[PDB]
Amino acid sequence: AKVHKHIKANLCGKDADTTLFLTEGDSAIGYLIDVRDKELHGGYPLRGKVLNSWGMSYADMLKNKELFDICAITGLVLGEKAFEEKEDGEWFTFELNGDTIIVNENDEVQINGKWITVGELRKNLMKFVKIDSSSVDMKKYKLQNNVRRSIKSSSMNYANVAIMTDADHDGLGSIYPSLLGFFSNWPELFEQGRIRFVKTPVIIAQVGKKQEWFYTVAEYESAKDALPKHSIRYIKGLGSLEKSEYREMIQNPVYDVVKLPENWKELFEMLMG
Amino acid sequence: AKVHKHIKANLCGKDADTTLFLTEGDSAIGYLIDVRDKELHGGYPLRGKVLNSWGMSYADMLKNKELFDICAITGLVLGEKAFEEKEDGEWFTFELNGDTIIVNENDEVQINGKWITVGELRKNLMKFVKIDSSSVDMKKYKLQNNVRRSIKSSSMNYANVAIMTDADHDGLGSIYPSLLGFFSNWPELFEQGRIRFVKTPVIIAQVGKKQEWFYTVAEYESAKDALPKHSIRYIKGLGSLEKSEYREMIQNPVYDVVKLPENWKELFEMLMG
Amino acid sequence: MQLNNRDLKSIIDNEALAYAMYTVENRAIPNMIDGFKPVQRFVIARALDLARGNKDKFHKLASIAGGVADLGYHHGENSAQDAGALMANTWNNNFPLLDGQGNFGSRTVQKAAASRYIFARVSKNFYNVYKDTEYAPVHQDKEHIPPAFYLPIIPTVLLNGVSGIATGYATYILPHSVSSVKKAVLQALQGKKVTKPKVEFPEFRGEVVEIDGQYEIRGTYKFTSRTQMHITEIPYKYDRETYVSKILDPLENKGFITWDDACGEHGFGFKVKFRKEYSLSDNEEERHAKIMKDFGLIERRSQNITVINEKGKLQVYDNVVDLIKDFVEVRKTYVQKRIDNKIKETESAFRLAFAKAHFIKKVISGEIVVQGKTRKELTEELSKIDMYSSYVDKLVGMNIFHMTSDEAKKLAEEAKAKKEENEYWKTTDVVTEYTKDLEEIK
Amino acid sequence: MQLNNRDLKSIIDNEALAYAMYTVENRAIPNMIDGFKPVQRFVIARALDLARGNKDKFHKLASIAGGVADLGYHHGENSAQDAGALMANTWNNNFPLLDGQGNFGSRTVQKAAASRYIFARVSKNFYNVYKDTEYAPVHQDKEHIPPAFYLPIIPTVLLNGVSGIATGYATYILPHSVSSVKKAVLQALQGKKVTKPKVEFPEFRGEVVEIDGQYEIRGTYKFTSRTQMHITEIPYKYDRETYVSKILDPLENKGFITWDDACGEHGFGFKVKFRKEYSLSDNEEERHAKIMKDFGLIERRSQNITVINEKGKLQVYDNVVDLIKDFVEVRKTYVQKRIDNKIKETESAFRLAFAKAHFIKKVISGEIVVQGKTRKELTEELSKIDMYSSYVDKLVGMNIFHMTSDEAKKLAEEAKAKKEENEYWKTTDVVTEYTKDLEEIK
DNA sequence: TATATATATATATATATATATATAT
DNA sequence: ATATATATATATATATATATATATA
Repeated sequence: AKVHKHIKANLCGKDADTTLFLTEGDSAIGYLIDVRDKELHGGYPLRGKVLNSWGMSYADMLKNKELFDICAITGLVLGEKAFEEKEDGEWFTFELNGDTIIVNENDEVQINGKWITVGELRKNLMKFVKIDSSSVDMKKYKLQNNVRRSIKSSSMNYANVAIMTDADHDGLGSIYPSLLGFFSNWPELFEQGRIRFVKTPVIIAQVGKKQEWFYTVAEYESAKDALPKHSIRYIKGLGSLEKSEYREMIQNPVYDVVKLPENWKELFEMLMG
Repeated sequence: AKVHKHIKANLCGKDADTTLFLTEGDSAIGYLIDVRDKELHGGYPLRGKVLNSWGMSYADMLKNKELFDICAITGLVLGEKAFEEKEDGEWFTFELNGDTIIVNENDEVQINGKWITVGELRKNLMKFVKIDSSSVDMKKYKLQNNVRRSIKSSSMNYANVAIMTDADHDGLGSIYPSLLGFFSNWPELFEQGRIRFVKTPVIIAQVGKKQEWFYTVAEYESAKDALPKHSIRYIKGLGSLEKSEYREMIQNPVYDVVKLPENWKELFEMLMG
Repeated sequence: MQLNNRDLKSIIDNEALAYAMYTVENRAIPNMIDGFKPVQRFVIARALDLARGNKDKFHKLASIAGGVADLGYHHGENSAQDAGALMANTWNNNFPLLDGQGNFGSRTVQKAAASRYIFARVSKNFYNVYKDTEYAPVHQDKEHIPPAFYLPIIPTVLLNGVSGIATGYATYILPHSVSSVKKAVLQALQGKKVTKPKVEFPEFRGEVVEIDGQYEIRGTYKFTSRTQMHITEIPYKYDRETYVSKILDPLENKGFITWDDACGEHGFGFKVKFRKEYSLSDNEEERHAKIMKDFGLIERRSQNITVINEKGKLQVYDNVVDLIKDFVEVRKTYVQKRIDNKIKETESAFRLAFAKAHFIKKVISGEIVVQGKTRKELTEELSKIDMYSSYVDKLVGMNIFHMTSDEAKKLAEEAKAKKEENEYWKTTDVVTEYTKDLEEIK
Repeated sequence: MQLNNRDLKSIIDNEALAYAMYTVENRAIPNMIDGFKPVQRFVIARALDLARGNKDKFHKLASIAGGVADLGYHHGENSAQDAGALMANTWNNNFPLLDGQGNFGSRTVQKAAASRYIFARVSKNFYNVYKDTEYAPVHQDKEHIPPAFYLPIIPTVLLNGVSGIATGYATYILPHSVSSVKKAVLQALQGKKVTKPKVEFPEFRGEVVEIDGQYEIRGTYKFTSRTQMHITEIPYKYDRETYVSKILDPLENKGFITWDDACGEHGFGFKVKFRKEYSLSDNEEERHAKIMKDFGLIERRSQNITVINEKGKLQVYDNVVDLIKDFVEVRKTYVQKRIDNKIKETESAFRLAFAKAHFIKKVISGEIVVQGKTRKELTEELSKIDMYSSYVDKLVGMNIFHMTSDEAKKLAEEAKAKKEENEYWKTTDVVTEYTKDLEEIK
């Protein structure tokens, strides 16, 4: 079918790094419309806190409008794997930035914020060491955050999902960790870091005509004196941002790519209750 | 039984000029306790909004706690006359302040804010003219607002009821019209001028060490120029009255004694219906 | 102990009369002069109170809306919040009087952020037009701290575009261009025939035409193939939430078209693909009419000018021309009042400056010796000369450097400047001053 | 595009470390120094902001509570309303910090009117005892406009009586008489042994006795006959709503007694007549004990001094004596800070006044001629003299009457007065000043 | 092609004491 | 008499203009 509040991307459902933004509130979605690019960035507004998704039946979560639309837009379905990885093949080891890295012939490498295929790196005159599969350290292979397997077939409409919430709602209620608890039902998103969270700056300091963004108060207090004559404004939420800063934050984003720890299931029964 | 929030007067239930104050809110009942005459004045707080009761259905409107408590305190019971008037006897006429007034040997006359028995006036060297009952104009007698029949037997606990509401709660819903609609069930109270209303000043002007009270804004606007240097306070409710002013308004009250017109049964439908 | 005899008619009527004064400050009918509904007037007064000191400081909308209850606004804080949010944007106003810092919405999505996040302040437009505020009428209610109305130089009631429905009355005015309104005001002021000010909507790229009095508000579009067209504008009454859900979604449900979103920084946009089921008319005019009707590109708006005039009554105007004429008359009266008070003020200022210059020029030569005497001795002595009557407290009591040679001339210069200002404000009419104020609305 | 790899543990730690900062600015634990809970601190700061211009004006409680959100109070305005309402009365406070105009309650009925009706202002007690508020510590959170704590000269945490129940901690302090607290503070200042300050509840005519640390707060009564008794006081924990509904209601329900109300302008009162079914013990001590237990006239209160130090930590004291000692130490440091800043400020002021007097003397004599010297030609001439190093901006620029004979002597008198003030501030210690500020409380 | 601050600089005015005075205790 | 509660005159830190440099589409 279709979702009303959802704003589709031009290449949504195709092979591109299309992102879906889960804005908190219906107001920020207008800024998203104005500043996004039509090809990649999607969008969907969340009005309030999404209901808890921990220890509940799939029908119960499917009752919620927001969760149902999230599943519809993302192409995600509860209880089924988000995507199927490519079959394991020849293993190759190389030295990247002085560090030994073990990958397959069908893996993705995170270099300078961009994911590069193994075939592209091979075509880039980079030395590759063929290693037998039985003589490969799987524990070290799975510990590398910059290595992820390439997806053969995926039902996901969007490559990534970005969360974008107010900065004064992190503990006085919660909208972010509830979304994380819902997304935890597909761990493969976190294992490749699909689920992300853009960092809305906490303090925006206008140094003359330029702008400097501080993502925590401590950073600003440390850098307050070294800065020149400037004025600051506490960005207590997305609505406190102007359109130009919203564009500078969407087109040039910084992502808190969340990682699931070894016991994330136990850690989620802490704030849910 | 016993009413909880009711503050029983010492002479309540006797043949004394008692009074009950249906104050709006539970906060001003403390000021009433501090300033009331323990012998005569009673008290009861009204902590809500329009009391309806114009829809009748005695049982349905006895569900309301405030109405039931008012009935218990005042001694009023719905569907029964509040008091039984004295039997008609000999009629007398006298010239009161140059006005011919026809009364009967057992009424009461309102002189200078006080109600005096017919026998007391006769004993006060006042000329009385005996007139046959068949020759007495009942239409003229009913129109006299300064003459009221003496009560033979009364079930009322209080000789009067004094309403006491905020000036900010006028027009935007109130209890004064609602209490009026409830008290209309016993028109004999209004015929004798029993149900009253304490006029809270709208503007209190501190002229030096003295005080002048203006019960309408127009009165102050007309009289402000002739006043000396002063500061005024907009009394938007009983809560804004200090205890000294509350005592000066309780011990020296000004009463808007409600009188039912010839069509009271019809005038209460246009507001509440 | 008094016993008055209220008769339940003075009770009921007074109770109903108090519900009247409570609804004459909430009626959604703009004042004819300042174009302000009472809530907007309170919001503007509060934002002017907060703009004391730094006029460019953005105050929280929550603070602006919370401060209106102390100015005499007896309704909720949410009303002031919404009034500020709607005033502070640019999509909804052809001439906004509140500035904005945050998400105040757009034509695409007409919802502002939470009032705690968005900041606002009175814009330069307000200070451009809204002048003579010190001469604004004082309200009859002494708890109404804002005046009866403000005094813009042009009828701001037409610029931004009002729409309100009251108890038994309704107003509807279409947003007019600032340039056309100013030209009409100038024509009315100078006595020329007034041309009807043209209607333009803020941040609107379409076209508006007038037939049978009603305004046809049409959105533009362009074709790129036999089945592909690009909708590049829609009528001002739409937003992406309702245009998609009232036109494009029904057409998709009927299988007529397939569309994708194209809304961007510039405005609206919906590229449309046509299917075989959607019949295409050979005639170009029939096809254009079918497109304009099926796709909701045509909006007809009827203007109902119901404006509270200067006297405080409800006046309904036939056309905006007479509104501009009567507004120009009453604002002419107020500009004349300002002219008179400024005459009387600048005369006193000029004479004070002349006395100061004379005193300085005399103490330079030592005519009025200040040494060897007391302050109480000098005050009475200066009170003897005719020119120093109420200025002695300001004559001996001004700084020492005035008794130099350079600053002894800057006082004569200011005396001459104040004489020139007296001449300018006492030889000119309301016409000239209203014209001069009209040439600063760029 | 940056791709950081924050883990879920960091997410949970940072989210939890904002509910540990949202419940610490709302911790119901009074500060050691000012005795203010944070909501009361915000209310006091707001009432001080409103008291600028007219300290005696009564501001609406709704306005006071609505202005606290702009000072950094992130909780509801109802909290500020209730804090002001409980803070602005005299029945609940030995030393109330807010004044009150309206119905703020009483011991009989302990609820104030609506916040729109009652007005409040900072009382003379606050200005009398809260000094050095310009040296109060600046809060670490820059959105916390009020300081870290205010600076009373006596531990106001004891005067009014606090009771805070929090998660994992609870505080309970009993109201101490202002005179006893002042005497204890003076003893701690001089260095003498501190006597235990006696507990004195406000507007309480009963008696309080200390046994095993716990306090027996007993009401008083008087007998008028063999079966008629008059309750002339009840323990401070009661109000007429709960005294009747907890003690007198069961007593009249079991047929023991019949009572009538006797309250009024003099606190509480309940005339009681007994019945035959209520046996009266012949022994006087047994009768008194059974009356005290039956009529709820005795209550036991345990003191739990949990306060927040100047370091921001939670401190628990066994007895108020050590509270007095530590408060005296920290306030002693702050009085030293005031001593030093006042020393430097009066020194600068004395130098400025001496320069002013010298300039006036020389221009009266004629040594410095201000005639015909322009503006930027006498200024640099004054800059050459050592006494006029940085004072020329204030030295030429003071009014002309200073150059007469009367004010020439008046300037030297102020120079000598400022020199004497500097000597005074550089001769005394914290002991002398903290003492002198202590005799101005009554 | 104008813009826009923008930085000292005046200013006059709304304050926070200091103190004269009629006053209740 | 005893503060004390008001009226009243004073330096001073803003709010308001007061001049004028600084630059983005």
